[PDB]
Amino acid sequence: GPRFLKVKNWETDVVLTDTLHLKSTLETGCTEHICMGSIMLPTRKPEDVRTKDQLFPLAKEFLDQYYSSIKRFGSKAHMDRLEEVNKEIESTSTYQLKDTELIYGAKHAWRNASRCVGRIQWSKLQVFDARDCTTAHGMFNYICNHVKYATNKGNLRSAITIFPQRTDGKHDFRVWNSQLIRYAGYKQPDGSTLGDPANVQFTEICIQQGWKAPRGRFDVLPLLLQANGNDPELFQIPPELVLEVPIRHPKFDWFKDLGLKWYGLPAVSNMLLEIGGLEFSACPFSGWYMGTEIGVRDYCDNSRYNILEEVAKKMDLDMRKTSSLWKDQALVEINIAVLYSFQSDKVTIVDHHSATESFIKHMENEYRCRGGCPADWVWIVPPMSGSITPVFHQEMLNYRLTPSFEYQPDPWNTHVW
Amino acid sequence: GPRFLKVKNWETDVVLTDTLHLKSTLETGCTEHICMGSIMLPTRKPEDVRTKDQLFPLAKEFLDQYYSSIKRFGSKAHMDRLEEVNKEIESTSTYQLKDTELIYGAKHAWRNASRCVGRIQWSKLQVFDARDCTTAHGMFNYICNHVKYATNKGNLRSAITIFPQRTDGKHDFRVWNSQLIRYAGYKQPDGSTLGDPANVQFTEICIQQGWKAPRGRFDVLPLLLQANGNDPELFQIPPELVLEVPIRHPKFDWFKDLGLKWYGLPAVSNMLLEIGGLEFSACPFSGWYMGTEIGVRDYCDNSRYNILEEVAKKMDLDMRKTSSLWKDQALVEINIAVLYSFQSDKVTIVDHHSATESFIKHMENEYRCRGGCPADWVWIVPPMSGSITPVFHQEMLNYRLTPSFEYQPDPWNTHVW
Ligand code: HEM
Ligand code: HEM
Ligand SMILES: C[C@H](O)[C@H](O)[C@H]1CNc2nc(N)[nH]c(=O)c2N1
Ligand SMILES: C[C@H](O)[C@H](O)[C@H]1CNc2nc(N)[nH]c(=O)c2N1
Ligand SMILES: [Zn+2]
Repeated sequence: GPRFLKVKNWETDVVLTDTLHLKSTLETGCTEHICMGSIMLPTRKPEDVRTKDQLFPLAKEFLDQYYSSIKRFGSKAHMDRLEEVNKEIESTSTYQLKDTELIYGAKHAWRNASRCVGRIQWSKLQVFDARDCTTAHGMFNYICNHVKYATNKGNLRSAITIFPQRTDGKHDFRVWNSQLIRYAGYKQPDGSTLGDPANVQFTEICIQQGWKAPRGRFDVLPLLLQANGNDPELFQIPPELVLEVPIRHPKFDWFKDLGLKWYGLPAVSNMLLEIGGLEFSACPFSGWYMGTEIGVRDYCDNSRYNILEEVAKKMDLDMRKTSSLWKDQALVEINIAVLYSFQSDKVTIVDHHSATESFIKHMENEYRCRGGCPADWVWIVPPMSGSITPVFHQEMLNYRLTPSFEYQPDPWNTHVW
Repeated sequence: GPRFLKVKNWETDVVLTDTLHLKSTLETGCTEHICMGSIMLPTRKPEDVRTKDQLFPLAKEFLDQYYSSIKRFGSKAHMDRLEEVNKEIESTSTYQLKDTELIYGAKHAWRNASRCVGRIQWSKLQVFDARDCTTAHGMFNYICNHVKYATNKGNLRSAITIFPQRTDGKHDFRVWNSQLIRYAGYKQPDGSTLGDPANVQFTEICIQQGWKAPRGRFDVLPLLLQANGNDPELFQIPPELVLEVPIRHPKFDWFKDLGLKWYGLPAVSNMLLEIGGLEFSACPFSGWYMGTEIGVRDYCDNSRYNILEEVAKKMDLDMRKTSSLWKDQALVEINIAVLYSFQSDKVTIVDHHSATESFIKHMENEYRCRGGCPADWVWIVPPMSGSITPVFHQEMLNYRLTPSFEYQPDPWNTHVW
């Protein structure tokens, strides 16, 4: 309250002192009188994007941070690089990051992702430099290697692939897909929706672009890639590269008849990675699933597959009134299966209990070595059984540190010719 | 973003415009660069409490609000009351609220409780004026009537009992208990803890004050009441007034052997109610339980009864690794029983599904008639199955409106003689 902020865990009484929040460079969207802590989404006006004049301050901020990290703040190399980048900016209206800085930048962007519970792994990130890429077909190749390297035959590995930074002319690179691997969604005029409802619009775009949709329940969508600002091009991901897992239950043999399956590689590909002021509008990244993402959100959200109803009658659950908590029951079994299935097929996965416990272990390490750890409680607490996971009882300070990942508008909303 | 704030429901796409946040008078604890949205707890320095000079502005703020509510802002009655209260304050260094203002004040304090999911009922509040009370025995009688009126033989009714306001000498009134009805907690030097661990310290205080503890698992604690600032006095609540419910399962007949029971009346009694600047440090209030409060928090929290383990072996659940989600399974059954039991015993209760659905219906009504509804997502989303309740997907603006309920320090931490 007075000087430095404290966070307490109401299950263990542990109190931690936070000093890192003072490093905040971005705004939370909150004010002294309002809290937007549960708000999902808290170009430009002058130029189409950032400006050469405002770039160097942001570059200096990162470099200074960078050289401090390696304990060489104010050294020749540090002072030299600074002048060096100052020159590049004046000359070209931008600058290129060294390989080592790009790696530090990406890892720390992950370390600063307040909404990610899997941050105990932030330092094992494998960075793939795709800054020399120039065409969509080029992007496709870099993405295929990512998936193959990341999937690693079920023994998942964290990785991110960074494409060319945004500029002032050559346009930018974008993976139009929200995730590298996702299923299509079809809406019959019958009101019903075959597949993922969250992907209906994107699917419609793929079909208008020539995609010959198979009209199935679990049809993997084709990559829609944009390079150097040109029209996006369709690419089928090599099915041989897409590791999938059929969902069965370790007790209910009737579960398999639901005909459920999910892909093992979660790869977010619509976010923007910012480092030293440079904007990488194409930086697909991936780690591994936490069971609830699939069992709860993907399968049970009313707006998603919404299979609770279907899974309810199968169990013969009392669906007269919610008081029977049939929904709650159907929910647990679905998540037991998802975890059981992945673990049988030897595909990397983590249950919400081990995941949250690890995040807690991470928070403490960070408070000890870094003086804090920005965390978004609303995103960190699992979408089920929140109360019985260690993070529900953990107070969390949320703030924006840089480098960082950010949201960006969907490209099809402003693409031409 | 630009002018007025918007909130969107990501499950229905519904977007609501919030204008009520501009009515914020208190601070959230958040800044443009930090979010304390998950912080539990975000006297005085000069005087022991508030001051006569700062009281009239706060009184005027409330009265103005009050007369606006009844559509008579700026009328004779309004202007007269204002001058009238201005006089009382100068003369006595405080003022007395009219009955009608106290009622409006208490109902709106509830309407403004951002952390309460049961707010669709805010207008049916029954206010019991206990401002003439002067002694602890007097408090005991007012509390017994509250419980009896509130319990209503299982057909619960919302109510609050307001004791004398804080002053500058005659000291203040406090119900030392966190809740009117709660169970004791005993800590054997064997490390084990019989009863509610959250009540161990309070229990120890009751015993030092003369309470002859029965040393049982579900021993209702004696009321510890403080009046006019005197030492607190012990009172046994009439067992005949304490409605209890034995916990059984509608399917698992072995559940009853766990020997579980809980009380049907949840009554918070350690909060402070502030209206027009007046502070009521003793205002026990009550409504009815939402199943999860008991089934999840009271029974399953590691720091509470923590009966998951015990309930695990009974079910013969696979407790080799959390991946089996045995905890999650034990959790659902426990909550099915709690709800089943209360509904069998005809004691009012609400499941998290109907509760959250009603809160959503309430938010929309408020946005329509009041222009908004402050809500604390972190408290509104249930401690289990969050994702499948409508509120998980509902963005919520949090802000502090007055009148309101506030936290206060525990009295035993500063009581003398
Ligand atoms: C190693 C395994 C990892 C696990 C288990 C993990 C887990 C999670 C979970 C459960 C979420 C919630 C996503 C949602 O609800 O939509 C999340 C969010 C996020 N994770 Fe991690 N993560 C991992 C790897 C990664 C990697 C490789 C990066 C980047 C280097 C990263 C960046 C983020 C970001 C930025 C978000 C926010 C996404 C958004 O706001 O849409 N994560 N993560
Ligand atoms: C009519 C039935 C009601 C229901 C179902 C209901 C439900 C809830 C729930 C589930 C919580 C969470 C408590 C916790 O997790 O500790 C809560 C908090 C709260 N409710 Fe309500 N409530 C009701 C009546 C009342 C009444 C009568 C008042 C006052 C007039 C009120 C004031 C509050 C306040 C101030 C909190 C916050 C308590 C704290 O921060 O410790 N509620 N309520
Ligand atoms: C740390 C965190 O704020 C704390 O555990 C909160 C979370 N949400 C809650 N929500 C409700 N209804 N009740 C609580 O006691 C809590 N505890
Ligand atoms: C409205 C609210 O912010 C939204 O539903 C949030 C809540 N918490 C979440 N948490 C995670 N991990 N992922 C999500 O998509 C969400 N959705
Ligand atoms: Zn906030």
